[PDB]
Amino acid sequence: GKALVIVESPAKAKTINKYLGSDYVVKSSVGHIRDLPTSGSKDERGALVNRMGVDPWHNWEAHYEVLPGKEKVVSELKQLAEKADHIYLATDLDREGEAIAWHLREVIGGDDARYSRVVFNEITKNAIRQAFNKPGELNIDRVNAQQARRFMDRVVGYMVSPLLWKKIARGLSAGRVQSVAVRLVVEREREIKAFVPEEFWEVDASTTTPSGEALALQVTHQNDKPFRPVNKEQTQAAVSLLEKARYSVLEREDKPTTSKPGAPFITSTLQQAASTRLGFGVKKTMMMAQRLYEAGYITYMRTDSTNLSQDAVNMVRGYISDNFGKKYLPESPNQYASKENSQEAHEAIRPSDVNVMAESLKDMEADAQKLYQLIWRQFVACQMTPAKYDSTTLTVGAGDFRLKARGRILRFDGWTKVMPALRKGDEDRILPAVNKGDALTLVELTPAQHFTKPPARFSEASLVKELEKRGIGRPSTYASIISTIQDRGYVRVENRRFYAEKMGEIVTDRLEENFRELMNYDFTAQMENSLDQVANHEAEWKAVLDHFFSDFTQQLDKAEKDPEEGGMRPNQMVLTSIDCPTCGRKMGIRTASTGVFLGCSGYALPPKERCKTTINLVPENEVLNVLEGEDAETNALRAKRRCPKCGTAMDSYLIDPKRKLHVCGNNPTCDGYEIEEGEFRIKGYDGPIVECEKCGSEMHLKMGRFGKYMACTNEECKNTRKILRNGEVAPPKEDPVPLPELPCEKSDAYFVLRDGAAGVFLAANTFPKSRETRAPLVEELYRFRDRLPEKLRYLADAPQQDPEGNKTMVRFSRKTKQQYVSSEKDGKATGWSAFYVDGKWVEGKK
Amino acid sequence: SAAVKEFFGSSQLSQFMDQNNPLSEITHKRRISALGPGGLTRERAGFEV
Amino acid sequence: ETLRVDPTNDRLSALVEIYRMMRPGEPPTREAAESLFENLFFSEDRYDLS
Amino acid sequence: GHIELASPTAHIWFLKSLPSRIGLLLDMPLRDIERVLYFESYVVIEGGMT
DNA sequence: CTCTGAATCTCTTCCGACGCGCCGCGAAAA
RNA sequence: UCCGCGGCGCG
DNA sequence: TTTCATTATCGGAAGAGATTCAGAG
Ligand SMILES: [Zn+2]
Ligand SMILES: [Zn+2]
Ligand SMILES: [Zn+2]
Repeated sequence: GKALVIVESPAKAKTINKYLGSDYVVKSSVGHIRDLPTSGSKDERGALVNRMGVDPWHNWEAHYEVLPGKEKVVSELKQLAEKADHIYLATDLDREGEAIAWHLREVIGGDDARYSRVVFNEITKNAIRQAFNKPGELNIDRVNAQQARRFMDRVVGYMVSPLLWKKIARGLSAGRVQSVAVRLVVEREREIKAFVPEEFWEVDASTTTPSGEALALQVTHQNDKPFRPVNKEQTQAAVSLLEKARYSVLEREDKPTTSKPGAPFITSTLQQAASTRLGFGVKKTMMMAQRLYEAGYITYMRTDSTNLSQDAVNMVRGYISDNFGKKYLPESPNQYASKENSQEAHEAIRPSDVNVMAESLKDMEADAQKLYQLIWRQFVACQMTPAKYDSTTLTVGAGDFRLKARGRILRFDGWTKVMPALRKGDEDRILPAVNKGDALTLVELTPAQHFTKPPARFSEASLVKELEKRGIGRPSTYASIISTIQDRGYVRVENRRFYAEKMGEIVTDRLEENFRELMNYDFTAQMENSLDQVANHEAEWKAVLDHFFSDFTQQLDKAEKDPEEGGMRPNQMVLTSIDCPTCGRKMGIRTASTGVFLGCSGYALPPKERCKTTINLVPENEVLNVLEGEDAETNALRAKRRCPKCGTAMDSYLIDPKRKLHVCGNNPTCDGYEIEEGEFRIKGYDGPIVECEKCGSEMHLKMGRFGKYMACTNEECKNTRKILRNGEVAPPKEDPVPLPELPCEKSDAYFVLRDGAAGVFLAANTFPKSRETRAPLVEELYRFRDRLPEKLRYLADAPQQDPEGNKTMVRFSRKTKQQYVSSEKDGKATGWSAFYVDGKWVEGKK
Repeated sequence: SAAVKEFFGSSQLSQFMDQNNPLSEITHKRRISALGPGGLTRERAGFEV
Repeated sequence: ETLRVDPTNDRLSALVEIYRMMRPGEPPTREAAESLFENLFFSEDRYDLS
Repeated sequence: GHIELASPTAHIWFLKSLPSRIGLLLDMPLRDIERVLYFESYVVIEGGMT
């Protein structure tokens, strides 16, 4: 009669509808419709299990809920499911798609007959027709695995976070895999700061053949030992001895070489490639990949399988045979093996139709065209004939010294043709055809000085590579790990490189000390493997959840105790010699979620003797020189002072335009501090950058009695914005107007009226706690028209009710950056709108 | 109308009706040709046809 | 012998070949190739044996 | 009379009459040069060390 | 096992009397 | 009016 | 005073050019 197909994306809905036709209706169920509770809408344990929804002691009883704005979509889905005869759950291949399909089946009801689980790797006529010829049942095991993961992460977050608030600082968060990623970054930071760049020199030689060709070589042995002078004088002596000596080509080596393409990309490989070639990080890469998949041009972008369908292989082999021809075929397909634990049922990330060139993607933004070009190029490259190089190696001897050249010359190019290198390498040159035992004539020689490379910093893609190596997280997780480590304030990313905040070090050390089992890489990997076993149906979800929860609760109940008992150590203050501008006292070095700062011990004294004066630790932001290449990090390490008490490097902060402060890397475990004088261009407060809408000057982030505000450096302008729960900074501060007469409804608060680029909106006076917002009605504004600032008055003039007598709400037309008024019935738009045009309000069908 | 008019006026198989004598009338109306659209051209008709 | 000589190995490759044959100078494409083939031979839109 | 062309334009005869006189003047095949002259590819004059 | 040359295949081009006679009819350009 | 194209026959 | 993810908003002949099999290295 009329089948219903349910899908998570509206663009997936439009695309699958192109192939399904009139016998089917397709509906988009945008995101997770059902979930565990999120807002406030032995009694401490009772309140904890209510806030969690999950009760670990009462056998995992979960108390799922439907989130605000989902009720309309749930009602539409239910109405369509009542109209339909058979329901087709067409979520993506992975667990999350199974958990969405489960929530859909459970909300809509009638399980035993009225559901089919559709499964397709690409949104195309043949794949869809084959999937609808043979749909499955809902894989409940994978749903259970996803629920187990979610329950673990909520258990750890909600149980740990109050502990960290009590011991260390309010406004911390924690997470199972997140904390282990932070541990990785902090360990690399400690390796970097505790490293010494040594000094080695190298010599380079310039030579001409009897045939007048020219050759350049590098010098690598003295006295049959490795040539590695330690100082300048030694290098100059070596250069002298070299110049005096006479050179001959005692060694002539030659050999063919063959080079092959990489595998078609898995998600981690795609992120690494997009970072290295195009500069896209993780978020942009996965957003554009999701768009390309939803448009239909590429296969699903969450995969760890390198496998390819026979259809794909035949298509690409046809393309190569037609365009390139037989030399680049080659004789048989290039196989690639993924991990034995990989989702080998999945495909790689490949084009859906190899003939669609990136330029043809009319509806994709240019960055997405570039990403598609990368996917296409890799897919074509993987199956072609490997390339062919011939290689020459030369060694030349003079006195106590031997010096070497290596060069390769390229003679078949097949995979390199489609997928060229970014730049020529050091061996991508032509050594002249000197004979065996040839002679050489000599040109003047150059020394070079180089420093030992530290254990160099990880970027987003290299951190994803490290996680993939250890087995922490999975293809679906990686983007969430990389985002959440930043959002939670333990790690910051700058110069496309990862840097670890002092608070991340504190939390890492505390969590390692107290929760050693949770933070150990092996136990994280074993947990991920056990979730994979659950998805296999090798294990029982509730079982492993119970085992985890028992261990975690043991460690928590140990950790809660006093520090003399051995419980989690509280926050700590490292004193130094500095005069508090408010009392002169010695001053100590402190870490907050905002950063690292200088505090006066009177903060710990009761009101009578309390001192709230604080100083910002404006840091010397490391400015890595891109032109120094690999040197750039080494010289940064060289730039740092070294602590007197230990080898660990020191990190640098500005306290006055006259004074600067050095602090040891192992602070507060190490108590070394140094203070230095000089003419310094101090910022007063350092951190993020923001541009003042009222004067265009730089604007900077500052802390005080109300937490964190944002304030503009121009002394003639005091324009200040403010931080808010889930955004970089609030919109232009102009006339925030309070109303006591509008009550909130989910909370006891009262409503306030606010302006910004988003529009004009009502928001609740305890905003970080209430977080309740709704658009104003026109009649509301009219009721409080005297309060409205002079400009906003026009909105109160607007027509309060539509021609049907429905009621009207005030909306921002982002495409045209103007307010308009619109009416809704049953919560759907009536399709009526009125706009402001030259002092008048004009109204009609939308 | 344009298609009908063009077929009846300009098509190769709508030639002038010759009216010398009634025998001409009959033999012209009863004539059966292999030329025209979809047929074959004069300059390529071999002896086999 | 014909099966020993045809470069093609599946339905898609043959469709690509026929597209490449009947219209030079334009890129092959799954949907367009399928559409022109079906409307050219197995549809009354363009073909009719009276 | 005469007409000046905003863009220099080649002759059809020497371009297409087999054998292509311009083609034999160069070492280029005739196909790539004709697709060039209808503006579907560039031609390169060297300077430097690519 | 690979590379080059030679030979065939595939495509493109050119062209099939000539002299009349007769008939009709041009246009999204003005 | 003198231009061009298509069809038909004659030798 | 809070902490959790993860969304998706005509026939024949000749000439030139291109791909194919056979011989040498
Ligand atoms: Zn003080
Ligand atoms: Zn130290
Ligand atoms: Zn300002």
